[PDB]
Amino acid sequence: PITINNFRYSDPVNNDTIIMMEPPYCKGLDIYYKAFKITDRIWIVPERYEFGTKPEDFNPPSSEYYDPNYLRTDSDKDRFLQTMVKLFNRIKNNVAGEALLDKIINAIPYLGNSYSLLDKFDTNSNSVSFNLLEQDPSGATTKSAMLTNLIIFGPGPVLNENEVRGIVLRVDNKNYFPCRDGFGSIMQMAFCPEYVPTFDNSKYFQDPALILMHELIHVLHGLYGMQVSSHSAEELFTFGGQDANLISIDIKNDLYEKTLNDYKAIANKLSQVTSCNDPNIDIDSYKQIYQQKYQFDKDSNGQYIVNEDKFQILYNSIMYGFTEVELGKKFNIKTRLSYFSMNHDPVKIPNLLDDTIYNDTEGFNIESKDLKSEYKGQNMRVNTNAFRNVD
Repeated sequence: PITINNFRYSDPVNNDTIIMMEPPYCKGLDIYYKAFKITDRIWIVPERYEFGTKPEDFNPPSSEYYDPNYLRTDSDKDRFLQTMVKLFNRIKNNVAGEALLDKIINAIPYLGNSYSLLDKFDTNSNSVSFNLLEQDPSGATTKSAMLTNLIIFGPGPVLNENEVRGIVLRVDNKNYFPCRDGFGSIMQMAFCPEYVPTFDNSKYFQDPALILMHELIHVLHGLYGMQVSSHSAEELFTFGGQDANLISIDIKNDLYEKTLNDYKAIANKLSQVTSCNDPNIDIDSYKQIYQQKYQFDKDSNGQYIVNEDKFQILYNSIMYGFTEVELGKKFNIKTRLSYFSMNHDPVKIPNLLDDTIYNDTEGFNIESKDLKSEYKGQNMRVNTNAFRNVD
């Protein structure tokens, strides 16, 4: 069973669920931020997403809403953390959302990539590992390495604009994404639970759990090494609905053939693996995990091969099994019709933390307040205390 853990931002590091983490884009730069393991293979780092930014990138210049002082204090950070804990509980408490989390957790990044040694599992790129400080039983503070799937940061410059990105590796003077190429990588999220969009199609604000789950679906594409590159299509598959129907059959077919091919390449790679650089990794245990993850068969030789039909089911469940439209349905959260709607001013949700405004089994749509029906708890003309406008 999946547990979402509990912690207070000020609790002490413990080498387990609270650590000082060197984020992957800080590899070897020895900058550490306090991080929290919400659940296996998922960390929350309550900080602003700052990789590749100037500190002046963080003010309004001269839809997009800024505030450079959001998430800078212990109090800010603790509020953000408790909020994320609630949003993960809200996701997990519906069986649809917990299947999402289970798939994300299980979809571990392959221990290597297109430019990794073919016969070795490689736990040593920043695309699969972060460093931490660990506190020895002897009193010494040492530095180690950990495998993970997802790290969730607070937002970058623009508060109400969440992004998901796989780790970029620099290889032969090129940008390379193991999350586009079958292997997957650590995925990183810049996420802001307080600032959600609005829409009509009679005006509604979005439930932040469903913006979270939309982002987790991008994270799932990426763990499966299926992030859709330059098309965007990634955003249409993720939204689902009739929008998915706009990616032509011609493009669905290149994407499908392309992924089929990477998986074949990975099937071949998995067959050669005879050792790992990291003593702590059980070679045969990881081979089974990856057989299971990629849904490979074994041939008579002992080789791994792609069984076409099992690939088609897997692909189908990755691209079509989880969308915003369907998750909204299953959770009773109201959704836009189509990705393409003028983005009305977002709004602030100042208190997700209070069960009278938002709980973890029903969201804003609390039935004891008779706000379940017709999604009244998301209606801007009905549930007037839940939001605030922004300046």
